[PDB]
Amino acid sequence: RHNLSIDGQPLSLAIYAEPTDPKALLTSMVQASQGGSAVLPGTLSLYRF
Amino acid sequence: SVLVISGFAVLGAKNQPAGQHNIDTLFSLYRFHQWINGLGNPGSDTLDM
Repeated sequence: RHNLSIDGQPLSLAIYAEPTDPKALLTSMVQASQGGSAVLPGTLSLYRF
Repeated sequence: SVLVISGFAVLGAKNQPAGQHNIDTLFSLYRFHQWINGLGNPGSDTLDM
């Protein structure tokens, strides 16, 4: 009834659908907004330019 | 830079106050970092948005 031979050996070859390959993992540079310095009013020196 | 300036609201937290340091928030940080890396070159733009 279970499709075996007289000895119990199976009569139908099975299948399992081999796992799908390796996987690629990558890294990336990340950038963010950056500001600059400010300028203040200047002092008046005692010396010439 | 983005996470700290935003008060860690970008990362978020489930039912907890954001910005806490523990194994759960570190785990969330690790998974968020993996997502950013996988985005590729537009990763910086996606983070900005």
